[PDB]
Amino acid sequence: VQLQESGPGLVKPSQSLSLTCSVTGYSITRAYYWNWIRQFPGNKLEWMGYILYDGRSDYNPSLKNRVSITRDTSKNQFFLKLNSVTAEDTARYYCTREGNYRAYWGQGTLVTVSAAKTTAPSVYPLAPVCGSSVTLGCLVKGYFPEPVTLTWNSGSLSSGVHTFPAVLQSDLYTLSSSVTVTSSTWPSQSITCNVAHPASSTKVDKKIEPRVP
Amino acid sequence: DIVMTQSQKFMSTSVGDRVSITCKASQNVGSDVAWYQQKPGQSPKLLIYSASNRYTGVPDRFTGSGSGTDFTLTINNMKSEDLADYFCQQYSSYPLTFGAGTKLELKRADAAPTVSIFPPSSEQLTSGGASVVCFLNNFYPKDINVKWKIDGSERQNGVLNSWTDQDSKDSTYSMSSTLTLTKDEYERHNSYTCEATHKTSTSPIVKSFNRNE
Amino acid sequence: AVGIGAVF
Repeated sequence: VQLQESGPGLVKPSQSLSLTCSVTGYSITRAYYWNWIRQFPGNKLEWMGYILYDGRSDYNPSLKNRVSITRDTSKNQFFLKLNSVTAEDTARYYCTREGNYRAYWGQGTLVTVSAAKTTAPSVYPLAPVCGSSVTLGCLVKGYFPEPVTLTWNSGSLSSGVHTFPAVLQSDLYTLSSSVTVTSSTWPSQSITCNVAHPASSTKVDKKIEPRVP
Repeated sequence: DIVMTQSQKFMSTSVGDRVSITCKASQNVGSDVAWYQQKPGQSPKLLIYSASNRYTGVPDRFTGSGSGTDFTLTINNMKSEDLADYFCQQYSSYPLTFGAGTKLELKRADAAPTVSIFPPSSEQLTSGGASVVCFLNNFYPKDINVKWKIDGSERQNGVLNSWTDQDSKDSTYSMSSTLTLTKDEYERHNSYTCEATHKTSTSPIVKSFNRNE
Repeated sequence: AVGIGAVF
């Protein structure tokens, strides 16, 4: 079985969060428990509820009457609706299939509950100050919400990379990444950081240029 | 609300050592307990089911046992690929409940960081901002002090520090430190220094530049 | 006997 979560990654407080789980490789009316489970910042896991193959559903009492799980058997999808969300509902949302001593999980999808507006990042190249190796960097500043993806030379540069988790400063996120190459590689060979921010439909490719003496 | 309490949140280990994680259930759950492994950037993966049974593909070095209110996951001969967060789960009754999770760390020989400093990019300065970045790469242990100095005087306001997860390849950490200041303050001062104080030396690693450059 | 432990 394969499970894939989808839906908006930013929801305004007090409004409703809806996510879809698309299932392939198995029928959601055939067997097992089909669950929503979320993971908070700090990694705590909470089981939200299930819909059974027969369409019965049940929920974690911690969610009050806020939660409803629903399904489309023609599309083989099941759905989460969580009403009246607050910041404490920010989490990565997973769907799972459980039974017969098997557990399959989706990759999850992040949902941020905030009133702040989607903001695209600025991408700054970090060239060395004007050794056997040279370290370059990319600074991604002032975006919202998570996530961004960052690669070097379209992914072909992977070894020697460190990408640092984003942190929220003011209302906005900042992320950075470094890459280390042999000293004769750059600048003669091009090194570009590729930054994608799906929420703002941003795709930027920043070449790291040497500084001027 | 069956509460699953895990022993300790963080455990340090060495490659080749046995490590045991424990989970104590508030009520009697019988054998109905699963252990999950979660690596960074991945969904949790079932490891042990029915308290003693390795799931498909799980290596023989993983064992689990226990009944009643007491359960243990055992790593025999820890490997670097076992760096992860582990969570116990009870499926005796709904709601499903997880332990708080235990993070494993690997011990390794102390390693001093390789430190690189980056002045603001011309692009950031042209747009009216200024950020100074210091990368501290491939060090151990994790606790490192970075201090920023502007014309010799310490600045802790506007500093954002982000660590990677421990790298299973070499058991090191890296971290980025970003000092953000107004461009007009940036242009009022000459020297910019990041100083790394780490248990690997009594003297800090200093990287500096002067705006004159 | 629920979740992964339920038989189907």
